[PDB]
Amino acid sequence: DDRVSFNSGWLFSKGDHIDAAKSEFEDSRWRKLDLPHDWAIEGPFDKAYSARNGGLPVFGTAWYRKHFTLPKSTLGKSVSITFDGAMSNTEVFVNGNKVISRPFGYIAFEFDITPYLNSPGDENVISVKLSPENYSARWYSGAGIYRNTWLEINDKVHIKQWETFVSTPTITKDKAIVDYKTTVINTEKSSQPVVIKTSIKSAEGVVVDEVAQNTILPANSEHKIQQQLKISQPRLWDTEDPYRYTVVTTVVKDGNAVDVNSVPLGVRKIEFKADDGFWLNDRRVQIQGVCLHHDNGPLGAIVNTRAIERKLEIMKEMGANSVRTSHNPPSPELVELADKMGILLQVEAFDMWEIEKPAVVNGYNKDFAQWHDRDLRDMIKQYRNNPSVIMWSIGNEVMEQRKDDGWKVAKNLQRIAHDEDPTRLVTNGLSMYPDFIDKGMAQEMDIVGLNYKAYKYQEIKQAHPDWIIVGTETSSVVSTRGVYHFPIEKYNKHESKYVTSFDVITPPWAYIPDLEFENLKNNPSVMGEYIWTGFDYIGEPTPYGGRDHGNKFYWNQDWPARSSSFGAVDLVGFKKDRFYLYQSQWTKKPMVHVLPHWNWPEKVGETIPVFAYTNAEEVELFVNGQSKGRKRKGEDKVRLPVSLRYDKSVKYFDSPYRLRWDVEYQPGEIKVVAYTNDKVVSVKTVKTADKAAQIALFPDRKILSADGYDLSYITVEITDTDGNLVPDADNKINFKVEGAGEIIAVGNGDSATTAPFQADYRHAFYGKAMLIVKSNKGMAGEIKVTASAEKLISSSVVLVSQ
Ligand SMILES: OC[C@H]1CNC[C@@H](O)[C@H]1O
Repeated sequence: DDRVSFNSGWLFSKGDHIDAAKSEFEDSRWRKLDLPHDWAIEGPFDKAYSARNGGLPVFGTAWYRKHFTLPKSTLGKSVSITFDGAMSNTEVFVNGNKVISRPFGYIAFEFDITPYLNSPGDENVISVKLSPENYSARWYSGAGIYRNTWLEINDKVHIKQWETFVSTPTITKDKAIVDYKTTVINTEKSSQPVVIKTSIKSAEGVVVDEVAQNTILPANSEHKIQQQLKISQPRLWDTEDPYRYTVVTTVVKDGNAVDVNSVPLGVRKIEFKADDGFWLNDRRVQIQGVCLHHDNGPLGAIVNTRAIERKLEIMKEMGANSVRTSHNPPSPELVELADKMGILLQVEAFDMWEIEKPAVVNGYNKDFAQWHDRDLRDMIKQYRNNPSVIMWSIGNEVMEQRKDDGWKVAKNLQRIAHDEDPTRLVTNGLSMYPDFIDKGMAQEMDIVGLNYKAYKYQEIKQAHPDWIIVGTETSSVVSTRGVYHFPIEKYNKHESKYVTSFDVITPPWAYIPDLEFENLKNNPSVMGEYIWTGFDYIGEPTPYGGRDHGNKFYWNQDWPARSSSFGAVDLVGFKKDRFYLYQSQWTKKPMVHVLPHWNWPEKVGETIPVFAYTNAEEVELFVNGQSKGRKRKGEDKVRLPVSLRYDKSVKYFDSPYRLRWDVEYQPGEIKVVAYTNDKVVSVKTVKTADKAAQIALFPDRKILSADGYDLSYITVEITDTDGNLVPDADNKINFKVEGAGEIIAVGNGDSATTAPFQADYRHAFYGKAMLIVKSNKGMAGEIKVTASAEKLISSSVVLVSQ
């Protein structure tokens, strides 16, 4: 029967608890909460925790406990529990019996609890112990049961979870052939004659094909099944049409369906051409991808369907069409949303392999030898049916790149992926030049994944023509929303602990996106890129605190810098100037964007740089009505400083992807006019804002589901009387939520603050703050949101829960 959520009614408590694995245990005073849950985001921030991991308590022992009772109708039934993810080093007990011991924190695991249950109707206790260690992550991991949990009651004859595998070996205009595999389990102590039905269902519920198999299952047995079906005139899954079928497996026993298993099916042709990029359904699709870490800003590492959906919507708005799950298996909700939103996925399994990355002594390296096979296979088993997945990845910047025998591990890992999923190619984030060429790791990979090697694309492709190449990790330029430093120079750090939004500051291994656009244009055989990153994430405050490839783990010299600056948007999804630069390269809808803002009272009469990003042909800049020149994109190049790790002769790059003026600052307004074919196609005006005066609220969604999980992201802006955003506003805004909802978190994208994420107040960060309102489960009605700040006009908005 169909599973239910197991998230409700848990107990939680930090520290060591001897005897907490036993049913009889004094947990009466333990804190009550529902899952998913991430205790590290609750803080507080402490300088004793490395800013590389966000300066939050992402390690230490903690326990979860849940009391649950099953109906008396569960007698003679199978009962299984699935944890989609637990961070990290998880041990699970059922009525004192140990059932799970899984170190990997990004993988889903399932465990049969039928042998350990008490009698139907009597209470059961499940105990979860997590023991994450310090010095184990290069970014913020969070801590706790951060992914959803599930309980399923099944017939003793049922389909094994994650063993159903479907693919399309042959696709023509007339038909698609569907290869099928499944495993049925018979946990009965006698033989069971059953019929295993396998149906392909359209979205409208039409059985477009069906086969069956009469079989006698031996007692306490497993039976593998292979079938082949046909879909006539199949509606393809595509970036422009994410249509999916459904494969339904039914265990029929004595004429009655006793178990029903469903998996998704997307019909699409994938082809990787070594000299012509990536092809989807017989046409080339340029990979315009972004890397994302798993956390959700103020929500921490917890999964939330709406938060993930919102991130994918904002990345698609930027023009992105692909996501790389850096550097770990994603939640099932992310992959499900990517299926329905037509987003191509590169699902990555590991960060490091067995050799530790510098100063990360407690990472996955300690478990790699024992767990790499099961963890890699389980990631593939869980997501091989999702049509959004177009390739697997086995690692990222692994230390084995400079080992003589490092290629053997890559070959062995790739062999495991090919065995579990023979239908997809495998890539790997290569970074140590020229080691990954000299020592043969790149030779072993299906797809050569290059990290920050754009200026080497031509040389590498000419020496190895038959290689399939992608930029697995590109740029890594950093910036802070609303921050501008003058003059535009390539410094290393700033006193403000923020980075200029003119997008020129790069770590020694990094470069500006212009250099990636240029080398992707000059080497069209490369299928595309995955930028680092699409969203800001907690931890790795580079250039502050430290650099990833150093041998020092504590990054607290620049405290309280604890969040990243690699993102094209900030921690809550506010668009940086970087967002519009990528929109100028990845979208076709006419747009124009200008930076910086026009509030510089200490610059009257002085010269100031002005940048314009557009996908149009020309842009003319106006300052208080006076034209400052009509520039032509691609012809009037912008000289920007660079510093390339493996090419020290290059000091500057003349980018044809930006436009620059240098004008005298006078308060008033600026305006950019975008021209294509000598006619106006886009206009953007930015006025000098007056004194801060009022609050403006912008909910992205006003209609929410009353499920207790749906969220509304309410943009909070500090403006003047005319509504112009005050670029430097830092007012403390107070929030009140009445009705069928409540505050769940707040943020503002500030990378160097210790302000709480769980509070009813938040400072504006360069004019903007974010209030996350959550629905309440089972109560529908109005949700009234009020924002207040002293010396400003308050604001109110009304939402509705259904
Ligand atoms: O520029 C920072 C990136 C370097 N490459 C690995 C990523 O996870 C991240 O640390």
